[PDB]
Order: sequence, then structure tokens, then C-alpha cells
Amino acid sequence: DIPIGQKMTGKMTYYTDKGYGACGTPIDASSQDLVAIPAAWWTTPNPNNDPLCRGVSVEVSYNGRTIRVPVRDKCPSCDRTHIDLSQAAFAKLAPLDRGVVNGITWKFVR
Repeated sequence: DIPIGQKMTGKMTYYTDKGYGACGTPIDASSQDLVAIPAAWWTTPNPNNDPLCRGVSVEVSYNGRTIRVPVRDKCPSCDRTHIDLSQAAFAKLAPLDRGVVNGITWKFVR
């Protein structure tokens, strides 16, 4: 299930896709705050119908700052605690030229 409120340690990368995410909604990761959630959390056989797509966000903390962004996409290559933030969201927490940041904390929220 989706463990709302449970903090996890992991890593964050970012991506820049523009199109439709796995939730079936239009996304522009260069200009919108959102997150792609690792595949291990997805449950429904049709991704547009996943509960991750209905009112679920994440709160991501790094270096004393926390942001809150909606789940809009799936990261098939991400391990369990590796989130792929939009470029726009990632830049609010860390410099884009860092590329990957280990040691973030994140949790699903509603």
C-alpha cells in the first residue's frame, strides 16, 4: 500500500519530459513541480488508474528545505527510494549541475 506519512531515506534525480505522464495527464517537467515515483510503488495494471495518481503528493526534504509536489509520473528505472523529480522541483532543493543527490528524505502525503 501507499505508506502515507512514513519518511524514507533515498536519493533524487531529475528529468525534463514534456508530454503525458504515467497518470495520463499533461506534464512539462522543465516548468512544473512534480515527481515520478519508482515502479515498485505502482499497483494497478493500468497506470492511469493507480491510487498514486489521485491526490497523492510527496514532501521532499534536503539540506533543511522541504517542498511538496504532486505525483504525476512513474520512474521505471528507479529503485524503491529513488525519486525522479521534475527539473523544476529539483532546482528548488539543489543545484541542477549536481545531477544526483543522495541522502534526501521523502514521504508520501495527502
